[PDB]
Amino acid sequence: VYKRGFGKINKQRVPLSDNAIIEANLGKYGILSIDDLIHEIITVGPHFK
Amino acid sequence: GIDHTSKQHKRSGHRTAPKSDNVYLKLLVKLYTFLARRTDAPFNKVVLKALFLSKINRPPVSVSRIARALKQEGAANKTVVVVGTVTDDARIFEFPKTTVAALRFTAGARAKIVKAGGECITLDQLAVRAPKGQNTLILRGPRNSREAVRHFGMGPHKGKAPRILSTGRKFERARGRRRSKGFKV
Amino acid sequence: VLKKNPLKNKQVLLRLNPYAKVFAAEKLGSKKAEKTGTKPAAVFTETLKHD
RNA sequence: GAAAUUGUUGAAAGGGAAGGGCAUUUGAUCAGACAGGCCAGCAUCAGUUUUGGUGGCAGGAUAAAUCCAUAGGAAUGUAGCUUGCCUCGGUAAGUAUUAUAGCCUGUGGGAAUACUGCCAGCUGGGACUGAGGACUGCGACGUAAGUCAAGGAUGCUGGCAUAAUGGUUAUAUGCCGCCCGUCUUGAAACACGGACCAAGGAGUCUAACGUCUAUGCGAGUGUUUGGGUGUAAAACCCAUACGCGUAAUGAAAGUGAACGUAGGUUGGGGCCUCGCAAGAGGUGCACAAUCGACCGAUCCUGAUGUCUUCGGAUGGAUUUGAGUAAGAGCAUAGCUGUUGGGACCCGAAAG
RNA sequence: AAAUAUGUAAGAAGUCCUUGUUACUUAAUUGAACGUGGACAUUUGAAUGAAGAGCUUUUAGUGGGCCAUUUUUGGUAAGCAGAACUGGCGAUGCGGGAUGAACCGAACGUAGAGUUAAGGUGCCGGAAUACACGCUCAUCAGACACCACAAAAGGUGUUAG
RNA sequence: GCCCUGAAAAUGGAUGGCGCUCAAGCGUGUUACCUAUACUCUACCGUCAGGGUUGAUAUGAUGCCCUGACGAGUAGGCAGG
RNA sequence: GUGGCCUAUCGAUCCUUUAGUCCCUCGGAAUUUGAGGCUAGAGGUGCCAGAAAAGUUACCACAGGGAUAACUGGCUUGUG
Ligand SMILES: [Cl-]
Ligand SMILES: [Cl-]
Ligand SMILES: [Mg+2]
Ligand SMILES: [Mg+2]
Ligand SMILES: [Mg+2]
Ligand SMILES: [Mg+2]
Ligand SMILES: [Mg+2]
Ligand SMILES: [Mg+2]
Ligand SMILES: [Mg+2]
Ligand SMILES: [Mg+2]
Ligand SMILES: [Mg+2]
Ligand SMILES: [Mg+2]
Ligand SMILES: [Mg+2]
Ligand SMILES: [Mg+2]
Ligand SMILES: [Mg+2]
Ligand SMILES: [Mg+2]
Ligand SMILES: [Mg+2]
Ligand SMILES: [Mg+2]
Ligand SMILES: [Mg+2]
Ligand SMILES: [Mg+2]
Ligand SMILES: [Mg+2]
Ligand SMILES: [Mg+2]
Ligand SMILES: [Mg+2]
Ligand SMILES: [Mg+2]
Repeated sequence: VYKRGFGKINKQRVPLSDNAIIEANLGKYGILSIDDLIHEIITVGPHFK
Repeated sequence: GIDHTSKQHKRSGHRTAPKSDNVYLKLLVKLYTFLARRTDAPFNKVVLKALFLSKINRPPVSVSRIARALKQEGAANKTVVVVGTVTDDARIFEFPKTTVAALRFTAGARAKIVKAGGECITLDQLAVRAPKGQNTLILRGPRNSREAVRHFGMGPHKGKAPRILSTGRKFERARGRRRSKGFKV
Repeated sequence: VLKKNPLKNKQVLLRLNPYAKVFAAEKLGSKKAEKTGTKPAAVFTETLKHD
């Protein structure tokens, strides 16, 4: 995630270079940082999909 | 290599500009391009796209159609918006006192609206009065009443009009159209 | 305009993950384990060495 | 006064073709800036990557072993002992389980190391890249001022300023490269056309049409048969007709499109009301599906009245139409497609 | 009586309650069909994905095919003839199989750096005349899929059982 | 198992060639290394898609600018020159 | 119960002819014959989505075809 992590925003591939973009797209699920995204993956949480 | 699930370099398939070279029409497109970008009003986006339509996609709207729409509940004082031509209809004998904005008015249509106490305005005048389409009513004419449509989808048991030049007794009413001559469709 | 990889650019590693400063300060990557002296039962050892 | 083709002169290459592609050497030739142009060296950074040294942790039989303590056992039997030949000590086979060597198995004790994994541990060498061009963002280090490796390279220095770099061209060297066009499942083919060069050489125009698009006017539309007029095949102006459209349906005689806000239901953009928003409600054009109503045809029902055979009111029917249900068309132009014409160009044996 | 293929379903056009219409149906407001009114929101009814979904008009070329793995018919067989599913060639270069339309790898804008695929690393030829345990001596050894062949039957040659 | 007998065709001849015998052969195991128009990162060209920007006083709103993805092709279609 | 227990047992346009409706037309106006229409069948195309059709060329012609036979060559080897 740190090296090759890109997000899908408006059908576009955007690098995850700051926590602001993650919050703006996954904040409604409680994910607001790159570590929150990692936590949701390693522990398969309610919002894994 | 990439396994493509869809066609690459595919155009959207919608017109982004009018095909005509009318200089005055381009000015209206420039006005509503600015409004659609900086108003987030759904009305402005609809009007801008309607300015790109071809002639068959903008059927005429008669004054009788305008009068019928004004008879709707609560629509008596709304401004009728037609992106196209408004024609006259002599089959109706009473007309309201509404305000109509359209690209073009025929001589009969303009006279009938003014005689009833209304006014005919252009689309740029409408933008000044209602920049966000306040209290407007958009009317579109009928597309499937065109003569070309009745020939589309021709085939057995389809009930469509054949493409024929001369119509009469001896023109495509024999075998294939009646049971006494072979079969019926 | 240029993707800078964290874990090789320390400044970018600090912009994300404000806990990296605490992780390095207390040496969480070399944390020792508490010593325990529990031993396996005889049945486990005999089964392991059984033919 | 072009090309095919040829003479002379000059330059270059040539061991069973020649010609070509990528790269550079050599020869020849040539443009650009000298107002910072050409080529380089080092340092500090950013991006990508390659190859070493080194540190701290975790796991397993909490590695297994080694090592240490202890019990038992055996031989490919150590010391000792017996036995027979033996160039006065060397073998040979019996006994003998640690003694003057040792080994194996079980149990107990404490570590190390291997293997695998982790570190938001540290650090050396090499290569490629420098996109962007005022500021804006997110962070770091600091009491603060500020600084910084934080949304893309700067600093210092040297040589040369011209054929030195580079371009062009000929040649050489390394590797690669079969003759194009055509029909074909398949062509370098022992399949066909082509010795060479120049000029010429093949989807055109017309009548009538389909879809789409542009333009004018719009329930209408079309001035150009003709007339008027003229700066005279132009431009300008115009009456009456006619064409198409505005009604359909029957073989025909014929008849001929509102029970209703021009119907109901479902989905609908936009607009309206309220609401911070999300939403809810109202109205809903175009368009899609469906149930009805209306007009013509077909099959039935047959009222008041009568030239007693005419007339066809009213009500129906798993029937039928290229219909109605607040009109959309007419004219001109363009690409594409269709048919008749020599019909993309050249070609029969015949009549 | 399999395996592989194959139909349908997994909700708002849904479920529940009450009662309106009819010339159909029932001994009978009984039922059938379509409705009025009320309640139930998107962990609203499995998973994954979704370069957005739906729809219309018009026209080009084509209508000789062929090959490979698997299934399979005729035939002694065929680089023979004929079918089934899929992938290919035709229409396609590039790395590999010396060479080849179809095999293997991988599909292609112009460049730089790094890493690989299939295949290879004595010399031609870029890369270990590397490491490890065995086997084989041929007076016609052997050497890598498609693939460019070899059998029955034999040997106190040698090796293991 | 390997090797040998069985094993006869016409120009001269082909594990690709040279050559190779504890192999440079056969079976098997472990590492290092070589190189595609494939993969990763960067630049540039074009195409497509989603966006920003009309404010006068300086010229192209078919302008300028931001972001992401993509690029084989006969018969054939369309577009810009 | 809308032919044969089920799975086959069959036929357009033009023309002729029959049945039905006794209805429509013969266009200057009528009556009667005649003819022409409307709805449903029959007469048949078996090359069965349906031209009306005998040979010969060793006197021969043209457009083509290696989409296809009469030699080699290649694959195969039944047969020899
Ligand atoms: Cl060369
Ligand atoms: Cl009639
Ligand atoms: Mg002269
Ligand atoms: Mg000459
Ligand atoms: Mg040079
Ligand atoms: Mg070659
Ligand atoms: Mg052939
Ligand atoms: Mg060829
Ligand atoms: Mg020929
Ligand atoms: Mg010739
Ligand atoms: Mg010429
Ligand atoms: Mg001729
Ligand atoms: Mg004749
Ligand atoms: Mg072909
Ligand atoms: Mg080969
Ligand atoms: Mg080498
Ligand atoms: Mg080997
Ligand atoms: Mg292309
Ligand atoms: Mg019977
Ligand atoms: Mg029966
Ligand atoms: Mg007469
Ligand atoms: Mg037939
Ligand atoms: Mg042939
Ligand atoms: Mg035989």
